[PDB]
Amino acid sequence: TFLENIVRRSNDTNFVLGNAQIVDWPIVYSNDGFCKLSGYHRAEVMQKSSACSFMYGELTDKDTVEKVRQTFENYEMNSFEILMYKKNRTPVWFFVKIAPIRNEQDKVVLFLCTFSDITAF
Amino acid sequence: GAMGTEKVLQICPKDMRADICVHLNRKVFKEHPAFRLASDGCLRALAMEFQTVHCAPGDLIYHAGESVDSLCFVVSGSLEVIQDDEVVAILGKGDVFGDVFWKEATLAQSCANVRALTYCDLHVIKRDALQKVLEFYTAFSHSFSRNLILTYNLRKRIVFRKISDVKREEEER
Repeated sequence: TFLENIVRRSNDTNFVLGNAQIVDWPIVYSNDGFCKLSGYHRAEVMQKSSACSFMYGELTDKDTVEKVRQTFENYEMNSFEILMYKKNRTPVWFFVKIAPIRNEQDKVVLFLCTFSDITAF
Repeated sequence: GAMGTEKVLQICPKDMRADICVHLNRKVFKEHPAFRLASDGCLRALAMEFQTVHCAPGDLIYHAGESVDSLCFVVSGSLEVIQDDEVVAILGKGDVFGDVFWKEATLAQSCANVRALTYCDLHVIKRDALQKVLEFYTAFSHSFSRNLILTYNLRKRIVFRKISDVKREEEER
């Protein structure tokens, strides 16, 4: 439904889909682009929080972490830049957009989270 | 679910020339890295054991509680994995699902429903037939299991809570 509809189209973007109704908003889908960008296999990304706490590390700004979390808690669309760690442990500045997605009954069923390395173009 | 029923078809008729049978399996054999170093004898043995399942949108591949006796490869289409009435995964072309313990365990009982979102084609192989092959091709058994990573493990229940149940259980303490 709303999940299938979103998967198209990749648009050359890197994204995950988090379940909006479940605590920590677990990822139920990540595309090749996200897996390439993050360095993680699709199987290990599955059920991680779509706020991407699994990629936080020493240099990640904890104030930004809290604002990202608040975006999910309030079902808001916001964008952030956040320093996170690829699987190979290299710290990368990511531009991250979070968009709550609503079904026909206007209930938030998922979060569409899109990612890019800021030094890419 | 469709598994275990007449909806599961043999990929190869038993009198089909062996090399044509291997060709019929290419969407898995030539794409999934776990099959990389198989001898011809090994590919032929696997090809004759593989089955295919074709599902319509809404069809269930497995219901929670049903026995899981096969490794399942998605070759076309998309499916949702549902546990406790929530989507916990979306599977697509290239994904593999089944029992994480497929190698040593006879059976797993599924903890989730697996439901087609679109028309879907799966290539599936029973783990007892797979194990017979791997017990013969000993070197292949090492490289196969090394590179066979499940996108979803139907044996394990995911521990999660719904945001609304936490909210109520907050309000009531």
